[PDB]
Amino acid sequence: RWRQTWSGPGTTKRFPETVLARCVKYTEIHPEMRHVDCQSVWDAFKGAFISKHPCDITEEDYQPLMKLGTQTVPCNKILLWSRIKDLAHQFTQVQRDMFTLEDTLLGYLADDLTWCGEFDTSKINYQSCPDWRKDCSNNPVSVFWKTVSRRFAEAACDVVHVMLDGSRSKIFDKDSTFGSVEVHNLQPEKVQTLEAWVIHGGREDSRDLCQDPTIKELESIISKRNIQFSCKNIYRPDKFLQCVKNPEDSSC
Ligand SMILES: O=c1c2ncn3c2ncn1[C@@H]1O[C@H](COP(=O)(O)OP(=O)(O)OCC2O[C@@H]3[C@H](O)C2O)[C@@H](O)[C@H]1O
Repeated sequence: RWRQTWSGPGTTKRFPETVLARCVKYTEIHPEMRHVDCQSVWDAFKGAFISKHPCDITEEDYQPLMKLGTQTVPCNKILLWSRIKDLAHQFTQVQRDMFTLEDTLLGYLADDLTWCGEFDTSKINYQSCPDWRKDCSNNPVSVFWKTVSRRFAEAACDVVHVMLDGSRSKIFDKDSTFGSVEVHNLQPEKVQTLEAWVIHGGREDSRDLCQDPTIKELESIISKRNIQFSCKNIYRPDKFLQCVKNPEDSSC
């Protein structure tokens, strides 16, 4: 108890109750998910990781949950993001111009949560969970997000948008979920353009970050997939959000 088994934070307190509650809330608000049996969803979620070694999780483990979580998303209004989720969420909340993964049942259920079990016992581990870096990448949380992010990217069509954090050292990071999963799962048959919005943090007079080497890398990767690339700087994210809320404004 002075040393834990794994290097990462343990399962979020009251995990089962939280997931169940989020599912009830989601299905009450969103009419197309109004029929989903939230007990069945919890049962499937549990089944993915309980009694399993938390370094031996596979995408197959989550297939029952994926099935129950089946959901149509407007394919042309998807917003992806990397390392900038708060702005992405504040943006979509104004008038639902776009949808992030957290606007789907499954993304909503898991957002900000951590979970894992133990091999050959049905107990949730509230003490520690595997860290992706130090322990193992095939852990319940990591495998969940890769699985759901892949399916989300596969559903996209027309123009897909991505918000990137321009204050980061690597504005586009090939090791992120966006860069390692979503970019490679957009379907060129369906997706016309990927448009990146590079969000400035250098506050109030800055460079053209669409010329950043990592952005040029992203452009190259997506161009070679037969998808067009566009990029825009958002210099003042505060002004941006205000203009979204009230486009009837002088600077907007
Ligand atoms: O929606 C989430 C999400 N919500 C919560 N999380 C998500 N990860 C990926 N996604 C999807 O991938 C990207 C973001 O992942 P990232 O590039 O690793 O950013 P990031 O590096 O900010 O993501 C950190 C992060 O936070 C958890 C997940 O455990 C994880 O790796 C988005 O486009 C989403 O569609």
